[PDB]
Amino acid sequence: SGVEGAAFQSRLPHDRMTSQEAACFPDIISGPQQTQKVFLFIRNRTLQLWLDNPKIQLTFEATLQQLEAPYNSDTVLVHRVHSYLERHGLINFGIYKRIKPLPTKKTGKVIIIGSGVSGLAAARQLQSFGMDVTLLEARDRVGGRVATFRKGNYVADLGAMVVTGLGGNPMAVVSKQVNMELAKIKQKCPLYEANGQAVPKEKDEMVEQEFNRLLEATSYLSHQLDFNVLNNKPVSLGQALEVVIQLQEKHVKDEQIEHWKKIVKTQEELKELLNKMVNLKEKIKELHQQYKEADITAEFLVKSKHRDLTALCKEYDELAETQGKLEEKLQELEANPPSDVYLSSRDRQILDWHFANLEFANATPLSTLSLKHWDQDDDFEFTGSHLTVRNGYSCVPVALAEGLDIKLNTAVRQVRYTASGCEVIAVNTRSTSQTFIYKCDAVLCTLPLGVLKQQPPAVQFVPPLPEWKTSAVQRMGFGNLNKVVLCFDRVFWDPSVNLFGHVGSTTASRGELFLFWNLYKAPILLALVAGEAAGIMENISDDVIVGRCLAILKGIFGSSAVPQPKETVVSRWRADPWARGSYSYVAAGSSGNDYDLMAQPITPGPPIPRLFFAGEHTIRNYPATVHGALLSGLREAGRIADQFLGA
Ligand SMILES: [C]C1=C([C])[C]=C2C(=[C]1)N([C][C]([O])[C]([O])[C]([O])[C]OP([O])(=O)OP([O])(=O)O[C][C]1O[C](N3[C]=NC4=C3N=[C]N=C4[N])[C]([O])[C]1[O])C1=NC(=O)[N]C(=O)C1=N2C(=O)[C][C]C1=C(F)[C]=C(Br)C(F)=[C]1
Repeated sequence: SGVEGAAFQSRLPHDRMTSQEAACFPDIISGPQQTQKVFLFIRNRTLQLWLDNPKIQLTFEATLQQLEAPYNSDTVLVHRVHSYLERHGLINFGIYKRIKPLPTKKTGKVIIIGSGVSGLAAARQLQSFGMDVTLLEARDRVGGRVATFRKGNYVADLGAMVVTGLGGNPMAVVSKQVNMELAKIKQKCPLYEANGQAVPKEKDEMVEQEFNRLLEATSYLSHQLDFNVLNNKPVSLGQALEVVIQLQEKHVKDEQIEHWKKIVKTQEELKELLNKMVNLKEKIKELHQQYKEADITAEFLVKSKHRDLTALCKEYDELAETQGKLEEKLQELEANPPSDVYLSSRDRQILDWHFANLEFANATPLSTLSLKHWDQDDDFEFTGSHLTVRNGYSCVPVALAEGLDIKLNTAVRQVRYTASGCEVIAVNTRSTSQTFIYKCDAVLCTLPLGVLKQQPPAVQFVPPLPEWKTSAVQRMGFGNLNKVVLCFDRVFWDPSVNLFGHVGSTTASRGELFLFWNLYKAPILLALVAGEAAGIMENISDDVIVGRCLAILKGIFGSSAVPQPKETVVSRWRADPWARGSYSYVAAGSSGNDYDLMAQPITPGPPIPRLFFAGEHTIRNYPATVHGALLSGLREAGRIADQFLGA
């Protein structure tokens, strides 16, 4: 429906109040049923007015205008709902035309660390809420792990590039605001063995089906058999995968054993039978010989001896009947063996492709993932096809940055927080002699988890962060994933296909250049380096890793079809000191709860919160994404405004 759809698009149930709404509106839940229905309608229709036209600010007055009777009559409740939705960033978020220009005297001074999507989203909110906001960004650009290469007509995303579903996705709103050109990803992804041969359809299908089968087995082990802690250690997804493969190998070998036993037994029966038919030919040879040796006792003798001779033949002809029905049963058995192996050597390599794809999706080798929790975010997937940003995802943070006080080339080195306020200390990345000191009432830290894990610390906290936060930083996974960009002057691949896969020769290197993306207007390919290969490959110079791309592609389309690229780019996110990786993942021995702990603000001991945290690693239901980064900034802006302007 329509107002129904607005709730859905806001990740809210259209027909009941959430717990957050129940806290901010206790008189509503405690009150008559009909009025709680009134609340839900005001909320849904207010979301719908906004989502219908997310390019201009939706004011209280304008909401009151467009409410039909009797709703437009309950002026106070409308204001309460509008204010709540605005405060929590469910309306008037992203970038939109302000109706009321910004309050001229600010209230409260917030420093935001980092100018990625989480920091920008929070920043625009705090500025709308009337606060003095400055961002400190260490790079010479905004966007952080949204990073787009642009030169000539070439566009290519080195960080995030995929928009997941649009249903429920806040990026659907930002896309409308920023005029993002999205494009649904076509599902077809042909695979080429390491020699360049296409994987036949039967094998692509067969192997993929066994991949889905194996993964659900690990989920059955985890969530039905509690196979989660083994010998004091938490089970990794990769470890579970080796277990369920080992059992399929055992089953294959068992039916092979039973089959050899059927054969031997039937062979022994034939062996025994043929010997026994032999002794009956000897018994007939010995009676046949007495038949030519042949009076009324000799007259009756022939009848008796013919009766005798032809009865042993009826024994023998009958046995050659059983002789047939055996060597038939035998002949069929040598014809229909069960499988000799669970996975042929090529089958295994193809299967390792699908594992690599999963190491791509999680930015880490499977042996590092929590078996129990690595997909704990799946209940929150958006609906609709996934899309790529044909014009470069940077358009989002660049649009978000408009009008913000953003200080680039300004690297934070120490964050001091006390009951009386905060001081952020930064150096200029261009003249590290130059030092700045930023007094403020609160600090929002969107530093990536990779930077927080850095030992010795890139950024120092005074006082040090509490143990409960630092141990969560240490538990959580921070993965890695890299891209090679190949720009050509001509398209030599299939333009109808967005994706094709390269199947590697070994398990350990299964993620090296395993997936190619065809996303853009100019002749560009992205190749992913995933899993174990991600971090190791950063140690290869661009020229050589590109040479290896060109070799794979020349294997697939021929050596004459692949010209030398005109421009190349290679990401190295792990060695990037402003990132130290690509995104978080749920490590074995962590859980979604560490994402809540990460979001927890800090209060210096007796008191009011001072140090706040946003970023993809702080949002339990949408981690490792752009939209989760965005939602996390919006959340912290609400939390900070509640504290410094009133709830
Ligand atoms: C890297 C990457 C790649 C390569 C790819 C991708 C990605 C990544 N992803 C993820 C995203 O991107 C993320 O999450 C976001 O971006 C977030 O963000 P934040 O949180 O905001 O962070 P950043 O950006 O980084 O920011 C921060 C800042 O800070 C700064 N600094 C540092 N240090 C310092 C500073 N400042 C001052 N001082 C100092 N000291 C920096 O520089 C920055 O700026 C993604 N996502 C999405 O959504 N999509 C996509 O596509 C992506 N990608 C891939 O490809 C895949 C992934 C994924 C997907 F797709 C899906 C899903 Br469900 C998942 F999970 C994932």
